[PDB]
Amino acid sequence: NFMIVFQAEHNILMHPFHMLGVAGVFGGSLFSAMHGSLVTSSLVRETTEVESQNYGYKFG
Amino acid sequence: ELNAVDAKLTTDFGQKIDLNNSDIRDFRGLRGFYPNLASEIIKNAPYDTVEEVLDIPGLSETQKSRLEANLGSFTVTEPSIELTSGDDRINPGVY
Amino acid sequence: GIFRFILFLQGFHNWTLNPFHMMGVAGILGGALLCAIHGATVENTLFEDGEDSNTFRAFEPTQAEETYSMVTANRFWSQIFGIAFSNKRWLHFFMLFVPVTGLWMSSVGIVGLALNLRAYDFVSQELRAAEDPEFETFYTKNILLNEGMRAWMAPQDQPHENFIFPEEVLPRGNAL
Amino acid sequence: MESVAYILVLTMALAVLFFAIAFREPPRIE
Amino acid sequence: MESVAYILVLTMALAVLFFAIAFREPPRIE
Amino acid sequence: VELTESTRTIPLDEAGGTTTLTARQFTNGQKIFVDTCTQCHLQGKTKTNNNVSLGLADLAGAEPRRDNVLALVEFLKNPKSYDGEDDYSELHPNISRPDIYPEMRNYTEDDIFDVAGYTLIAPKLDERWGGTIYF
Amino acid sequence: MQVNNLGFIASILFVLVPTVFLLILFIQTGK
Amino acid sequence: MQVNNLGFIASILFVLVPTVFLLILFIQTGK
Amino acid sequence: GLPWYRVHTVVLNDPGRLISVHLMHTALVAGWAGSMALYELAIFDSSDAVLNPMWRQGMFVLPFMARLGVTSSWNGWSVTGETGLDPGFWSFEGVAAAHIVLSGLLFLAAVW
Amino acid sequence: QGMFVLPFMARLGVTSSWNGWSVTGETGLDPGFWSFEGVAAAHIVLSGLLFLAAVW
Amino acid sequence: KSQLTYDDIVNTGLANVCPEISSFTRGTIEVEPNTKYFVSDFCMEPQEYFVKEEPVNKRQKAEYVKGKVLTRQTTSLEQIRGSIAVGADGTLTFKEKDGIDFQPITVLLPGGEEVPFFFTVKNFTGTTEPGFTSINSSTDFVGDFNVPSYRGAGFLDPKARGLYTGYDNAVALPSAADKFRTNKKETPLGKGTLSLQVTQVDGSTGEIAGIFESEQPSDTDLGAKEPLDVKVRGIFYGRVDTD
Amino acid sequence: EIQRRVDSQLAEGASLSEAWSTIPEKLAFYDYVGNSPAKGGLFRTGAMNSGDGIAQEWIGHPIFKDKEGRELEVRRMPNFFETFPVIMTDADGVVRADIPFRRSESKFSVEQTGVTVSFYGGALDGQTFSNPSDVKKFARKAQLGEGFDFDTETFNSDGVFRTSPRGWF
Amino acid sequence: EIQRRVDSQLAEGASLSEAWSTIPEKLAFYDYVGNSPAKGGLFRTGAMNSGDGIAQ
Amino acid sequence: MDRNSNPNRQPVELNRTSLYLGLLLVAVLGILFSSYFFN
Ligand code: CLA
Ligand code: CLA
Ligand code: CLA
Ligand code: CLA
Ligand code: CLA
Ligand code: CLA
Ligand SMILES: CCCCCCCCCCCCCCCC(=O)OC[C@H](COP(=O)(O)OC[C@@H](O)CO)OC(=O)CCCCCCCCCCCCCCC
Ligand SMILES: CC1=C(/C=C/C(C)=C/C=C/C(C)=C/C=C/C=C(C)/C=C/C=C(C)/C=C/C2=C(C)CCCC2(C)C)C(C)(C)CCC1
Ligand SMILES: CC1=C(/C=C/C(C)=C/C=C/C(C)=C/C=C/C=C(C)/C=C/C=C(C)/C=C/C2=C(C)CCCC2(C)C)C(C)(C)CCC1
Ligand SMILES: [Ca+2]
Ligand SMILES: [Ca+2]
Ligand SMILES: [Fe+2]
Repeated sequence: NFMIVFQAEHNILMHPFHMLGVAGVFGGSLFSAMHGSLVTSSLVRETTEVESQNYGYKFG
Repeated sequence: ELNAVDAKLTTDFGQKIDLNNSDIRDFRGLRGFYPNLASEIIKNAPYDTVEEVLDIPGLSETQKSRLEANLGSFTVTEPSIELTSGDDRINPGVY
Repeated sequence: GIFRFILFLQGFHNWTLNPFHMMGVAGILGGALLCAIHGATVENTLFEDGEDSNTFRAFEPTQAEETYSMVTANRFWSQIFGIAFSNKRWLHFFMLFVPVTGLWMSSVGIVGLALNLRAYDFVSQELRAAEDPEFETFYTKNILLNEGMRAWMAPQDQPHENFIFPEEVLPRGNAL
Repeated sequence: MESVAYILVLTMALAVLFFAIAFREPPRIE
Repeated sequence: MESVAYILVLTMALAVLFFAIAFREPPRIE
Repeated sequence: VELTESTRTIPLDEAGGTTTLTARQFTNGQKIFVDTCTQCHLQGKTKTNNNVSLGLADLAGAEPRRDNVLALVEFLKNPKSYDGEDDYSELHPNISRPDIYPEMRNYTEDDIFDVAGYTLIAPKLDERWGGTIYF
Repeated sequence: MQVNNLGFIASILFVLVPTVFLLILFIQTGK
Repeated sequence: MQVNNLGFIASILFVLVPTVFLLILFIQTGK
Repeated sequence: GLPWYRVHTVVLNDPGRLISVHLMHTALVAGWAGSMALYELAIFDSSDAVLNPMWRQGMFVLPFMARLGVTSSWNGWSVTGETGLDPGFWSFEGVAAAHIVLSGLLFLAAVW
Repeated sequence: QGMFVLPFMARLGVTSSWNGWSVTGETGLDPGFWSFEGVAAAHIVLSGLLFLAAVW
Repeated sequence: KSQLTYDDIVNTGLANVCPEISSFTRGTIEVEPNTKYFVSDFCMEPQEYFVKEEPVNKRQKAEYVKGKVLTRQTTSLEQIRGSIAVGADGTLTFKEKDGIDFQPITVLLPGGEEVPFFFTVKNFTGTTEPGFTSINSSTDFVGDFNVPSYRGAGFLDPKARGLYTGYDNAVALPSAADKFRTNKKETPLGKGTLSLQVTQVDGSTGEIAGIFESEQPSDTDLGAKEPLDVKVRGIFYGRVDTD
Repeated sequence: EIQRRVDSQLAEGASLSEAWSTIPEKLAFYDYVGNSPAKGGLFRTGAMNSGDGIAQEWIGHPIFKDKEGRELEVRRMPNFFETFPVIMTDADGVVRADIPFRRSESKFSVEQTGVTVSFYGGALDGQTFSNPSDVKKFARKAQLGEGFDFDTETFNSDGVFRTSPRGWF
Repeated sequence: EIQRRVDSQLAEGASLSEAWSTIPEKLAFYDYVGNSPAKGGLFRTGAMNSGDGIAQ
Repeated sequence: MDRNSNPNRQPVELNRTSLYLGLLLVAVLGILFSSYFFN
């Protein structure tokens, strides 16, 4: 409700700062996916195909 | 089942200016009425008949003549408190 | 045009109420959160590997060792938030999993909307309001907003329809 | 009575939080 | 719709019978 | 189409008179309207009293009719109530009271004629002219 | 038939809760 | 409120079935 | 051990148990078909095919039997609005019972 | 009304609600904190504290 | 009240208090046999609210129950102008003319029921007994007043149903839209009875003060439900223009 | 299709009542928006009978005439709209009547326009309604296409539309 | 007890209607077999109002 | 204070026969009591 009324009264969608916020969150999710996927893709082989590859990393 | 205003729109109130229920905006089409004569008419409501709109105390000759000219656009219906309470004949929330 | 599509989906489909859109929102906001928190955590647990105040030049892509302290990061977040990542691989997989899962769930919701299979209403509240004129929730308020948007926008948004809505049929509140 | 179901699921989530914090797997360096 | 519940419990009992027979722990002499 | 001569042809006086604004007359009238009348008459509405709008029906319903250019200019010199009964020259901007309406003391008669012509031409370009405040 | 409105949920839980108790205990046995 | 008559049982099972799946798997781990 | 999301990979290199799990899946699907038809039959209102046809009654599998020629019940009615027809064994009930028995046999083959 | 624990509060002197009513048929009484609601909330908080002590 | 400024009054609640005359006050206001005297700043301060609860049994005494005000210090009528006409026999007739002569008030009852009501003195005509040649401590103006509907005909319910605006049906349920009794809104004009007992007259300054008790109906929510009976007890003040 | 069948009957010489009584109830039932698969909801579960109810009978075809003899067409609800204003237009696509939201400046209401409805075929065959409440309810019914009586007691039908198996599939 | 109260009223001179109208509804409500605890069933669950209804 | 491993902890067991017996008992109790639960 807050959001709908805010749009009706201020046209937040057509506000560039909200456009930048959208870029922030869309891009943040993009970069999260990209970074996570590149790291996961380049994992060094330390496990077998049975166990989770997560056990290839040892804390510390 | 129509509430009470819709039943009013069934009657003559829905066809012309009711001296006992019409809003002041509804007098705007009568040239020379809005706002002074229209306010005077609403102030001195209710009217049993249309013709007593000419018997408004304190009226003026030009206003008298305007009322006589536009008598044809008027009707008198029973005052419905829905259209009267809160001074809605002056400002019913319509802009 | 995209903004129009967005508002159209709100007004006609009540897309905000859709649980699949809600999971999409969670995924996107969580992805942004993860991006920010991971970047900041790494940048603030860096090892002293150089002498400059500029810490960017104390990394080498061929270096074998971690450039930031996972142990210190884990302790910080365990004491601040209660829990923390202890497995780097799980952390980066999670950073992938969250926004991607969000996109997929919201896509499922959009497939639903393609067939007008909306999460438009809560029937129990609709019935109670239809019988009890004192029952008002934010849900019923949003329903009213949607009604207003549809009536006012349809004639211009759908010009092929030749919608003709006389002024007196438009829903509107008092004085506005 | 649906209120009971909402309260139940909310309580389950909060209880999970408390156990995940208090009774977590310790991170161990080895 | 209570018929569904009755059929469910009856089927559960019969399925338990089938597994207890077919997939029993073998008696072994040792 | 263009902003043609017929489109710029508007009632001059009540006796059937007719005057055509030039493109320059129309442009100056629009400029004046936006600078001094858009604050209270955006899109032909009257923010402070929308019972009396700038629409064609409202303009013609006044006493006397204000749907012609001379009556508009007269109003802008000596504003009156809608039934032409009270004197609004302390309540409506007019060139006759520069002491209280300084935003108007630089306007000529050409400027007032231009803005009146714009007021008459704008309604036929915009079906929203002189409607409800939220419309 | 107009049956008790709690009948299905009571029956389902009456069976399911001990079923899952037994299942858990059986499956973890030997740990 | 007149809610869907399957709401409680659906909610309970929606939570309980995966809960017991996870519980079983966790408890038997290390066997 | 195997993460939860990988458990089924145990039949990846075991053709016999791959056949087994495929048999069990087929048994489950056939049993669903049989039981769904039985449920729809237990609640179908056959009296008024005009203003209360099957698609007004949430009937999901019944139209699929009818599409290919199974349109009558043992109980006398047919979805074409007629009565007193004799479908033989291949009525809605016969088809549903066929799927149930098939489900059982597939289950047994899966076990083997 | 199938009220099972309410009579036990009332037996020992807790007979009014915060919501204005009392089981003696009266209205407008002020029980203070020790109303039905107060007693129930006391038991909830006690349950929590006992839980924490059990964990310790 | 007293003799301070809006700066001293603001945010104190004093603005909701009806002015008071004095303590050493037992005067009387002589009145001509058949002349009418204006009343200038008539104030009514409600203090006690009772709602007649409706038993389900039958035929049994209803027992007005004390409510508590959920709305804040927004419960007082003030700046009311009216008149007092002295009858041929000697009767005194108080007539409310206008002012801030209504306040919506919501009271909470034991049990959680909320009772809005339109507390008002609108068009109140009240009379005393004949044989009054003065206004004194025995002046009791008993009379009637109108109670307009709490919600105006422009009000929209949560599904945008209203009397002269809004839907006439339940649009969220297209196949049952005309099925609901609340699809028809009404704003009946209710009746209340008021009594103004004058207890303290300062005839030099013209001020009269006293106690009041009023009985009226509550909100029906556009006729959705039956009106409760609300009794209001409080105090009143006014100035009587002798000249 | 229905209109063409009616017009062929009329081309024979059949009256309005006879022509419309030739229309099968099943064909009219297809011409009802509550049977469109695009009217449901994701969490509006079950059979369509759980929505509007079990259809019992066609009420017949309404024909709306205003006070002046103009015959009026009620604009049907599109698939998109959860709600839709009631609008009645004449032959050449000009609104002649409506149900106003605001009434103080209403000009085209069923009350002022004197709209009446006469039914042909179906349960209401030969019946004419002039009570504006009746006319308005029937206009709201015509918004959904052909009108039907419903049994809402069997399913405790809630009033909101469901989607069909076509939609769910 | 009810009969004794009625008979005392009658001994005063009260009529049958007056004597019986003196009897409180609560006292008469106790004298109703649906309020005996020995009338229920093991699987007749819930409040007594779920049985005969709410007494009016 | 320190957190010391408790040496009183013991494994719990339910053999397969016990599983079948308990599952049958639960199923037959459900069969018995469902009719009364529905009433
Ligand atoms: C084809 C699909 C598509 C595309 C191309 C866009 C593109 C855009 N959207 Mg949109 N959007 C879409 C679908 C799309 N959207 C859908 C389905 C929704 C929901 C209905 C939205 C809702 C939405 C909202 C509410 C907003 C946007 C906004 C934007 C702008 C900012 C994007 C951003 O930073 O995010 C993250 C992406 C990155 C951080 C990576 C950068 C991506 C850039 C654009 C790639 C371009 C590279 C280069 C220039 C290409 C040239 C080649 C080069 C070699 C020269 C951008 C132009 C914002 C806006 O309007 O800005 C004015 C905004 O407020 N979108
Ligand atoms: C013919 C279809 C098919 C088959 C035979 C498989 C088979 C397999 N998949 Mg796969 N997959 C499929 C479709 C299929 N998938 C689709 C459509 C998706 C997108 C959603 C995926 C995405 C996917 C991922 C990401 C992964 C697999 C993996 C695997 C392997 C292990 C599966 C496992 O143990 O999980 C066991 C599952 C559980 C213990 C619980 C699952 C509970 C689900 C979420 C709900 C169940 C609902 C209901 C019972 C199913 C009805 C749905 C039906 C109508 C389709 C296995 C060989 C895993 C793998 O590659 O291993 C190395 C793996 O990581 N799949
Ligand atoms: C002889 C065995 C048999 C027979 C006669 C039937 C008969 C029937 N079944 Mg059934 N079923 C069976 C076995 C059988 N079933 C088994 C073993 C299973 C478990 C998998 C099922 C599961 C099942 C379900 C879930 C359903 C049925 C249903 C039905 C009814 C409608 C079927 C339908 O629409 O077909 C549809 C079939 C297709 C459209 C075939 C799609 C195959 C694609 C198009 C080809 C794949 C590509 C190809 C291989 C590659 C190219 C080759 C090409 C060049 C030649 C019908 C009475 C329906 C019913 O009415 O329920 C009561 C229903 O919903 N059955
Ligand atoms: C200071 C703490 C405190 C207080 C003031 C209360 C107060 C109350 N509790 Mg409560 N409760 C508490 C702690 C407390 N509780 C704790 C710690 C628990 C968890 C065990 C509970 C669990 C509980 C339940 C389950 C219930 C209450 C209930 C109540 C209400 C009625 C109590 C009643 O009937 O007593 C009855 C107590 C007895 C009859 C005591 C029996 C003890 C026997 C007779 C003595 C045993 C033999 C003796 C030791 C040996 C001989 C010694 C002798 C020679 C001296 C009352 C408001 C009732 C209620 O109204 O619910 C909202 C209710 O049903 N409580
Ligand atoms: C695609 C297969 C399919 C289709 C098209 C249908 C269609 C239909 N069925 Mg159904 N049915 C099916 C499979 C199917 N069924 C199966 C497998 C079963 C066995 C359980 C049933 C048993 C069944 C019964 C008992 C009934 C029906 C009924 C119906 C009708 C009502 C539909 C309805 O309201 O559903 C509602 C749909 C929803 C509420 C959507 C639920 C979406 C879930 C919540 C999403 C899950 C989110 C997920 C967890 C997200 C993951 C998170 C992420 C991180 C991964 C309809 C025609 C009814 C009927 O009218 O019969 C005459 C009825 O009584 N069916
Ligand atoms: C002794 C304690 C006790 C007592 C006397 C009551 C009494 C009451 N409760 Mg209850 N209640 C209790 C504990 C108790 N409660 C507990 C612990 C809870 C938490 C679950 C509840 C939650 C609760 C709710 C939600 C409600 C009540 C309600 C009520 C009233 C209705 C009673 C009823 O129908 O039950 C029915 C009793 C039965 C159907 C008997 C069941 C017998 C089982 C099936 C036997 C089990 C067999 C066993 C498996 C055999 C083993 C096999 C062998 C091999 C070992 C009543 C005054 C109702 C009320 O009216 O509230 C205002 C109501 O709504 N209570
Ligand atoms: C101020 C301190 C008090 C904290 C109170 C706030 C609670 C926050 C505690 C986190 C909860 C644990 C959840 C993950 C359970 C858990 O213990 O995870 C522990 C996990 C540790 O991961 P590791 O790297 O050790 O795991 C690697 C391998 O074990 C892979 O399994 O942390 C994460 O996975 C982070 C990603 C999830 C982050 C979840 C945050 C969710 C926020 C709360 C949402 C619910 C709110 C609902 C309200 C009704
Ligand atoms: C939840 C859900 C879902 C899912 C579902 C599912 C997946 C399910 C299911 C289901 C199923 C899957 C069912 C089934 C079944 C079955 C049956 C019912 C069977 C049977 C059988 C039998 C009975 C057999 C028997 C036998 C044997 C055993 C052997 C010998 C022979 C005989 C025959 C005897 C979805 C996603 C859709 C969505 C919504 C929700
Ligand atoms: C089934 C049955 C039975 C049984 C029952 C039972 C046994 C049950 C139960 C029950 C129970 C036993 C319940 C309970 C509960 C609870 C609750 C509800 C709680 C709570 C809480 C809280 C909320 C807390 C919180 C906290 C914490 C945690 C800490 C801090 C503080 C605080 C407060 C925050 C019988 C035999 C009778 C018979 C019939 C059937
Ligand atoms: Ca300016
Ligand atoms: Ca008007
Ligand atoms: Fe990283």
